[PDB]
Formats: sequence, structure tokens, C-alpha cells
Amino acid sequence: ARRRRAEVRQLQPDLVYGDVLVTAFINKIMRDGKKNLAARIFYDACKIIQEKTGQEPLKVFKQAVENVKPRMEVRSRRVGGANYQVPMEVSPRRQQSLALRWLVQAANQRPERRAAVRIAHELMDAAEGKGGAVKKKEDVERMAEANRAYAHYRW
Amino acid sequence: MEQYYGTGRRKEAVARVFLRPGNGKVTVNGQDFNEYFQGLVRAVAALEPLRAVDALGHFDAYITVRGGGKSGQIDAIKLGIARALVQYNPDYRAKLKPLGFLTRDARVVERKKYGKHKARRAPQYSKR
Amino acid sequence: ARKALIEKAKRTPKFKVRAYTRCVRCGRARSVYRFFGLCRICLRELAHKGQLPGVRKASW
Amino acid sequence: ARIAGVEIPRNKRVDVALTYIYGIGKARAKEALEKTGINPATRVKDLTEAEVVRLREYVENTWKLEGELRAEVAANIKRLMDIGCYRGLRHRRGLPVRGQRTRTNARTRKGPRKTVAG
Amino acid sequence: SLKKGVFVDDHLLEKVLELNAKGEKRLIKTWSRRSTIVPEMVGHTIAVYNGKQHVPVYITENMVGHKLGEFAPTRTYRGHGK
Amino acid sequence: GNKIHPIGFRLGITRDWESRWYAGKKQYRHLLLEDQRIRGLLEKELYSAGLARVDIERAADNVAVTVHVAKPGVVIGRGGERIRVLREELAKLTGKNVALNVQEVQNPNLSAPLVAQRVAEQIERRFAVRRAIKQAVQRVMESGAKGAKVIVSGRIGGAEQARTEWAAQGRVPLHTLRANIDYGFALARTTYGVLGVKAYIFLGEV
Amino acid sequence: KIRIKLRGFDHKTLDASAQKIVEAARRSGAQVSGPIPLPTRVRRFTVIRGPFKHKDSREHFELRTHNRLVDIINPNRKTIEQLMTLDLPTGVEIEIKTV
Amino acid sequence: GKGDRRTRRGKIWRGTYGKYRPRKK
Amino acid sequence: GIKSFKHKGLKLLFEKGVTSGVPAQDVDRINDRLQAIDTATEIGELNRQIYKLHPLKGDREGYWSITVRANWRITFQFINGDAYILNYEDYH
RNA sequence: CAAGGAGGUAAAAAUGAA
RNA sequence: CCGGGCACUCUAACGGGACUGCCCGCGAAAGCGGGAGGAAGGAGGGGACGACGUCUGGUCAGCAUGGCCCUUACGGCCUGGGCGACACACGUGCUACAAUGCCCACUACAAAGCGAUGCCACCCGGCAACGGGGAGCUAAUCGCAAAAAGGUGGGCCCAGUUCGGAUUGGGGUCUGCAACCCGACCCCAUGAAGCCGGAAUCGCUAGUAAUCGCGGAUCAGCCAUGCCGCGGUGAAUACG
Ligand SMILES: [Mg+2]
Ligand SMILES: [Mg+2]
Ligand SMILES: [Mg+2]
Ligand SMILES: [Mg+2]
Ligand SMILES: [Mg+2]
Ligand SMILES: [Mg+2]
Ligand SMILES: [Mg+2]
Ligand SMILES: [Mg+2]
Ligand SMILES: [Mg+2]
Ligand SMILES: [Mg+2]
Ligand SMILES: [Zn+2]
Repeated sequence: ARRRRAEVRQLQPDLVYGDVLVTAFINKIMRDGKKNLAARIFYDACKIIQEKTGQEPLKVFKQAVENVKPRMEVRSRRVGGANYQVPMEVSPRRQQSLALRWLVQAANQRPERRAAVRIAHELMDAAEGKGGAVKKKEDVERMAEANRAYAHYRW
Repeated sequence: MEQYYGTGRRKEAVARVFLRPGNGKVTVNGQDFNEYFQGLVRAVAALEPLRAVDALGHFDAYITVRGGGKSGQIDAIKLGIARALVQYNPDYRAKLKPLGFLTRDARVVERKKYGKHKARRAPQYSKR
Repeated sequence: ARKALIEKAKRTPKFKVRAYTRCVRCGRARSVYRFFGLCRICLRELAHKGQLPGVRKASW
Repeated sequence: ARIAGVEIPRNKRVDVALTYIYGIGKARAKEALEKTGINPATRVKDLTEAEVVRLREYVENTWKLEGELRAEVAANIKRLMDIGCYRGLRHRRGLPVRGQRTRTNARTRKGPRKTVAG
Repeated sequence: SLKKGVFVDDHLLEKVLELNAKGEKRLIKTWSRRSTIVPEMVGHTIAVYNGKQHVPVYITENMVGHKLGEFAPTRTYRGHGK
Repeated sequence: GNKIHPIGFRLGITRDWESRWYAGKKQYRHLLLEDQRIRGLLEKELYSAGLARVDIERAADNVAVTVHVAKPGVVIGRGGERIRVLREELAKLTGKNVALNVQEVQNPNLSAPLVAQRVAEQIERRFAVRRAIKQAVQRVMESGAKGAKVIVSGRIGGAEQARTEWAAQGRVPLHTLRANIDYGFALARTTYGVLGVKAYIFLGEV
Repeated sequence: KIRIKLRGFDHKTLDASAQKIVEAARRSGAQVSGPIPLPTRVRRFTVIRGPFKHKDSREHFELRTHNRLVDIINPNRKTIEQLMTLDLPTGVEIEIKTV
Repeated sequence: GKGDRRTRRGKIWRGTYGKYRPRKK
Repeated sequence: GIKSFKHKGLKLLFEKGVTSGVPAQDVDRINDRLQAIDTATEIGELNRQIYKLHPLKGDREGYWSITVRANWRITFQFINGDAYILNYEDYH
């Protein structure tokens, strides 16, 4: 019954960057608890960003996250055996989490061969507003758009 | 040549940190602070307390390490480096506390408990 | 088959592989510790009794 | 190149291309090209015809392989035809040869499930 | 799989060898697969025990590493409803 | 229910051992069997003494054995028998230094094994169990105890229906470690079956 | 030159009885290396708590075997005299060898 | 390939050694 | 006709006369019941007052239950003049 | 600021063992 | 490795160390929130500890024990068979379907435990399992063990494929009186199903889940992918 509001977990800043965000992204890359392979892939992809574009990956990655941020999402709620879906706003914590999660997932959805090039490209596509994650973001906002009827149920 | 305390421990890892006041930013034990820790991204985070202070290579590192794996050793080194510069510079306390570079971090591997499959992972069931 | 069966367990002749362990306090053939010569059942009994030198509860 | 009974594997490393023969596997593969004295990492794409001839001559001879040894293997099972042993009956009933568990599993010899129900 | 032993029952062989000089009768039992096929006395029948009874198995070359009882199944099965 | 043996629960701090010797492997097994057969042989022809303990100590062929008894009446002055061959019959499968001592348990009403054994005798005397429990507790409580508790379970007074008679005065905290709680148990053999008597005796600690 | 080892199940009896020999050797004309705490050899075993068949939730025990070392210098029969047969253990196993 | 008897990885998992996993040096 | 057993003791008493699987004082009892279940051509014959016959409910549907003694019941499936799965079970 | 009297009320979810 | 020294590390024995004691605020109090204080905190993180009682719960096959029964036998010995049967159904698991992946070589970094009726260094034969030797070790001395994931290098290039290892032929080894029913490994050759799972269903809130190897009990051997432990790298999220 959540007596404690569960305090927000804080991370360690990365190497060379100091991000309070990049490490969170590396973590999503991480599988089976191998931060070595995870971090390497991201920094690898950072080197890949430099090639296809003359931009610093610290902004390319930053803007990509900003473009894959759900303004509002759909929430299933009350009365009628939980029949309604109230479109709710998204907390900065949750926009944060969804952005990075959808990025990595869409990144591994790509037909490319190497994990680094998937990350790099999906970030470049998302920075422009083209990524498959941006599709996911825009999709979730469609659902939230179509439910404005009983949005006044709010909460 | 010289000596400066040194007791860094983190998750079954022991690291004795010295540092000798010389511009040669050096290594210890096996090979380089590189070499011995190459391919390992977070390995260079052990030198962050030096970045927290005014040490751009003013000391000659000498850290003999043992026990655990690399990451714990690296973590322990961080505790030892900080334990040195706080020792021969008692006024460098007002940075090891706000930044929190001084903690043994009691976070250690929890015991396998019977019944459970491993630590906390319950063995999974069906009623039927 | 129990009385004539704790006989064989101490008799131990005829081929070396036909010989087997067996709790002495009981007659148990399973979970017999070589160290005490007892089954896991008896061992627990006596450990609570205090009749097991040095043997003490494990908490850590 | 029609090495034994097969020819298929083109541009794909001779130490690997060799594997595509019933009788070669992996150990006899590099064993055959070190004894014939040919580079394993080659193209397989019809390289030096001489290397291919030597390879073919050694491989196709030496040991039995392809359809010939399939016949021998099948004949070794036909050994336990006649009035054969227990191991033959396991080849007869279609059940696992090495005395394993057949209460469950053993699907690789029994085949897919049939379901009786009762 | 033995190599330097490769054994047969002494008692099976005692009965088998002292009934091998210049000929015999196929009346010969046993109680142990444990043995081995034994060359000589090939044209013989060895009633092997399967746990219930003595099955007359017949030797006609072809058999070797297969001792006896492989020629004496212990179970029956026969069918499963069908 | 399910509760751990209040003796084993201590063992370390509070309540020491009962067989105190050290050995490595290849020896522990043999010496423990002998040790237990001593306890087994003693219990038989020494029950009339009512023995609270059977402490045992060793030091390479030394085997010391201390028998605690409420009333050591069965010792009777040196060559008056009841000790001579009696402490010498141990070495018929031992042959080692059968050093048998006898202790005088002062108050039997504060010795848990003796309490339970007195109760278990009364069950076989066909006594009213519930009244026997009550008295034994008060008897223990009468002799200065800080807390007591007796438990008989099963087949009470014969009669087809297993019961469990319960009585306890004062303080008996089993969960506490600094407890000094004496635990005893006894089998009452009856013409209608077997029932078990638990006895808890408590004194202060800190 | 004289090396003595003291093994034991109870640590309190060991830490005390192997300290007597530090006093009975120092006050007899010798240098004594104090109670050397050799590591313990813990011998655990885990038994199912019930006589029945309740596999989950059991209870385990351990048999800690402690080792303690002490060395004395010169093997003079002045220190030897006291540590010869003035033994006060409770079963504590003692090893005496010189090398 | 933790179950293939022809790998250093499968030989680890099985425990045993051999040709596909020599007893060091 | 009895055609299949689930209880080994029951199986042995009717087949070989082996009585060591049942209580010793219920030997005659269990016997007369089994013979009745054997001779029964329909469930209606297993209806004597001393049997307290009834079909079981729930997951045991399709089964029947005559009373041996006390809390003890012989359960089975009767179908087309035959009983199957003869068991020796408890009332609780 | 401290509430009396007023009125819209759950869903689709049935059974019982010898 | 020696001389020597034991301040570091470690080893194991007694101690110190927070009791929201101290600051701000709330409150009648208890207490709550917040802050320098330190390694640590408002039960620091895990164990051991399971009230009166409930389930006519579980166990007469660990043992004890009332009653019923068997005694040229419902007991006793032996050889052999069986518990390993297989048209099927369910539970708990292991190994996978691959490229944050697989193979080969090189090269590091642990903890907790076990061993002289054994662990067996180092040589020798052998593709190898293993066999011949044979040193040390009653063991913080010698040995089991090189931890593995990691790192570096190189090779496959997405294909039932160097993924996957089932099944089957053949050839061997070791324990054991003996391994056909029914042993574990080693080597050659086969290389199946599986390209990620219907309705449903489980675990876990911080060294935690995941992933990686390591020891022990039983044990001649082993059907252990199990159970009990050990450490390595190490997430995500909790509005409510
Ligand atoms: Mg772990
Ligand atoms: Mg389990
Ligand atoms: Mg109805
Ligand atoms: Mg408590
Ligand atoms: Mg019941
Ligand atoms: Mg009994
Ligand atoms: Mg079974
Ligand atoms: Mg297919
Ligand atoms: Mg594919
Ligand atoms: Mg929790
Ligand atoms: Zn026993």
C-alpha cells in the first residue's frame, strides 16, 4: 500500500561526459549485468556519430531523447471493471524512462548487423524526429489524443 | 621512497594506497593503471578523488590490490586514494564528505538461503 | 527386513562394494554422515541434546 | 567442386566446406587439408585445380564416407536383425537404444506426441 | 567396457569347457548375463535367466561383445492399449 | 506449534555441553559411539538414582564420567558395592581409564530431568495427571524457582483420545538467550501406550 | 626451536589454556612468540529439519576447529621443566615438535 | 554451447577435460 | 466382475488371498464386499443397507463408495457390469 | 468554522463433497 | 628467495562504536520531517529465534510405542530380475534458437571449503579420457584450481548456418567381482527439434533481479542439469 513514496534512485556519472543521463542509457543497453560491453557499445556508437555527421554525440543523444518524450499517455482507470482509459500527463521521471527504453528497443529492432551502428543510427534518426522510437512516441500520443472524451475523469 | 597510509576496501577487495609526491603520474602492481585495467571503462573512475582535489599528477601512485574482481578493486582503490590525501591533508576532509568518496560501502553479496533458489529468487510453483 | 538388515551393514564381507553405511543409533541407510556414523535424524537429536562435542547451531 | 558425392559449398572456407559431407565433420576436415597441405582459409571457389585434385584424391579415398558408409551404418543396424540382441529390439520398436528414460521424453526417436486420453 | 580383463563367469566356463571335449548336449543353463558370448561351443544353446525363467538362446556366430541376457529381455511390454 | 530444543538453542552462551572432548576424523565416530554406549549402559542400572546429567570428558585414554544425581544413595561407602565392579564394568568394551565420579544435585525440584521423571513415574502409577502436573509445578515453584512449565501430551488417563495437559506458573521466556532454562523429558510407558513429559525450569541470568 | 600447536573446539578454553603456556614459558627464562591465531577450519553440514519429508526449510550446524600456535626459543630444561608434564587442558589436543 | 562435448565451454560445464580443453599448458 | 485395482493390498486379497495388505480384523469384511462387487451385474445390486452406497461428488464424480467399517471406504467406478479402480481410502 | 434531515448504490459470476 | 623487520594486508580473541544522544521545525506527549556529526545511522544490511492455538495436517518405512495379525512361515540366506518399463498427461529444471553472438589462441582479477586406508606438484607415453613414474602435504607450509563472465588478437557474416546440440554407428578409457538390461568420461563420424513460444502462469524493491564460474555434503563409481554454500560483473522501476 506504498506507505513510503519510494525515493528516486540516483546514478553514477559516466566517464569523459558527466551526464546524469548517459549512464541510465548505458544501463538499458546492459544485459546480464555486463556494463563493460554496454558502455563500450554506446561510446562505440558515439564514434560512429562523428562519421556520418560532424556533431558532438552529447547533443545528438540529448536531442534524440528530447524528441522521444511522451507529453501525455493513456491510463486505464476506474468504474465498469476498469473500462475507461483516461489520458494522463507524463511525469518528468517517466518521460525520462520511456525515452531511453524505447530508444534501445527500437535500436535493436533495426535490421543492422552491429549493436553500435543500430544505436548510432537510431539516435541520429530520433534526433531528426524520424526514429522508430519517435514512431512509438507519436503513437502513444495518438492514443492519448483519441481519449479526450472522458479525459475530464482525470485524477 | 615514501608512504601515505592506504586502506581501501569494497566488497571483498583490499587496496593499500600510498602516493609519492612526484610529477610522474604512475602505476603499480602488475603493469600500468591502464594495461592492468584496459578495456574497462569504469576503471578510470578510481582517480576521480584526485580530480576532486588539485592533483593533476602530483603523486606517484602505488596501490597493491587483492581479493574480489577488478570492479571492487577499482572501487577499493578509490577509497584508498581518498584515505591517503585526507590523511596527510586533514583540511581535505571538506570534499570527501560532500562528494562522499569516503565510505567502505557495506554493500556485499547476500547469503544463499535455503528453500529459495538463490538469495531471494523463490523456486516457482503451481497449485495444480 | 530391518533386524537382519542392520546385521549385514556391520557384517561387511564378500566383495568390497557390497558394504554400505548405516546409522548406528538408528538403522537408517539413507543420509548417513560418515563423520558421525549417524543419520541426519539422530544427528539433529543429539546436537540439541548437547551430546555432540563442539557441535553448535549455525547462524550467519 | 564435386569432391566426394557432393559439390555444393562454394565461397565458404574449405575447412568448413568439407564439413558438408557425411563422413567429414570437423576433425577429419582440418586433418585432411593439413595432410594434403592446403590452406584452410581459402575461398573454396574453384581455386588451384591441383589442390582440388589432391584433396579429392585423398579425401574420397583413405576413409569411407557419403552413401557408402551410410550403407555400412545401416548394415551395422541390420546386424541386429536375424535373431539379434536387446539393442536390436530397440531399433525394432523405434525406441531409444541406450537404456534411458522413456516414461517422458524420448521424442527424438518416438516422434511427435500422439495423445491417448483416458 | 573392459580391456585387460574382458571376463566370463568361471562357473559358466567350467560347465561349458568340461562339456566341450569331442562333443556334448545342448542342455546347459546359467544365471548370469555377466559372462560373454564365448567362441567355441558356438553351435550351442544357453538357457539364460531373465528373472522369471530360463530362455534358450542360440549361438550362431554374429554375436560377441553381447554377453548373454541381451538375448534375454526381462520385460514384456508388448503393447499399450493398442 | 514447532519450537526449538531450548538446550540446543543455548549450547554456546548459557548451558554448556555434556560430552566435552576434542578429536579429528577417524576418531570422532568411534569415540562418540563408545560415549553414547556409556550413556546407554549407565541410564539402565542407575535410574533408581535418578540422574540429572552424565557429563563426559576425555584426554587420550582418560575418559572422565561425572554422574549428577539428586540422591546418590546407590553408591554406598567404598567397598559396600554399588560402585566397585559397577564403575569397572564400563571397561569391558573400553579398557580405558574409567574415572567415574558422583555429584550431589542439591535440589531435585530445580532439576528439569528429575522433575519430568517424577511426573512420568506418576503417570505409570495411574495418578490423576492434571493434578500431578499442578503439584509438580508448584513443587518446583516452592523451591525458589523463577518460573516453571510442565507438559504431558497424548492419551491422558488412557481413554481413546490424545490430549495435552498444560500448566505453568511464573515466568518462562523461551525466546530469550540469557535464559538459564533447564529442559527435561521423559517417556511414560503405559499398558495403553506412550506419552511424553516436558519440563521447563527457569532462573534469572544477565 | 620448540614449536607447540593447540587445536580445539571451544575457543574460550583455547584462548586461555594456550595463554597459560605463554606465562609459564616467559617466567622461566625464554622469549615466547605469543598466541598465534591460525585460521579456523569450519566443518558445516545441513540437515532436513523434519524426520518426515519437508525438503524446504531445514537447519544446519557447524563444527569449528580452532588452531593456535606458540613458539619458544631455547629448549633449556628450565622452561622445559615446567611445560614438561604440567598440562591443564579439558581435552585440548597439543602438539610438541622441534625443527 | 554449454552442452556440446567439443568446446572449452561445454567441457567446463561438464567439468571434465580433454582434447577440446587441455589441462593447462 | 472386478477388472482393475488401484490399491495393492485390495488387489492381493482378492487375487492371491494375500491378507497382509488390509487390517487383520477386516479380512472377512473386505472379502464379502469385493465378491459382491465382483458378482454385481449392475450398481443396483451393491445396495444392501450394510454398504451405505453412494456416488462421490466433485472431482471424484463417476466413482462409488461402499462402507467397510468406521471411516473406511472401498471406492470404484462401476460401468457395464464391471468395477474399475478398486481403492481402499479414508472418509476424511 | 461544526452537520442534521434529504437521493442516486454493487457487477455477469451458479453450485457443494459424501 | 635470503638477511632482517612485522608498521601495512591478513589471520582470530577480547573491546570501542549512536542511544535520532546534538541543531532547526512540528507536537500535550510518544514521535515525525529536516540538518552539519562520522565508516555507519531515527529497528545500518543480512541470520539464528516461530505466541495461545488451527488443519482428526504430516510421519507406525529413521526411531520409540498401545492394539490387531504372521510364525517350517507376512521370517532368514542366495543368484538373477525389477525400482531405469512407455500410446500418453502434469510439476520442477537444464541446454538453446544466436552477431550486446559462436569458435580458437593469449592474458588477468575471487571468495568459501575439502584432502596423507587421500589431494596428488613436476616429468614420461598418449589427439584425448587416462596410464606409467614420482616430490611435497598429519596441511594460513603441499595439493585440489587454471576461477569463469572480463581483456587482447584473429576467424565466421547471418544462412538451420563455425547457431543448436538431440539421436545413432564405430573406437577407446576408469571404477568395480561384474557395468546387457542400467555407469561416468574420452575420441571419430552423424548432426534432429527448435528462427523465441496458445489460453494461461512465476520470480525479484540494492549487491537485490539477471548473468558468471568456484566449493562441499552423499560418494568405489555415478546417471548432479539437484540440494546446501562461495564469491565475480551488475540493471530496471515503484505515480499510486
Ligand atoms: Mg551471486
Ligand atoms: Mg526444491
Ligand atoms: Mg445442481
Ligand atoms: Mg525476538
Ligand atoms: Mg489423517
Ligand atoms: Mg514401527
Ligand atoms: Mg524411483
Ligand atoms: Mg524445422
Ligand atoms: Mg535466424
Ligand atoms: Mg520487500
Ligand atoms: Zn539413525
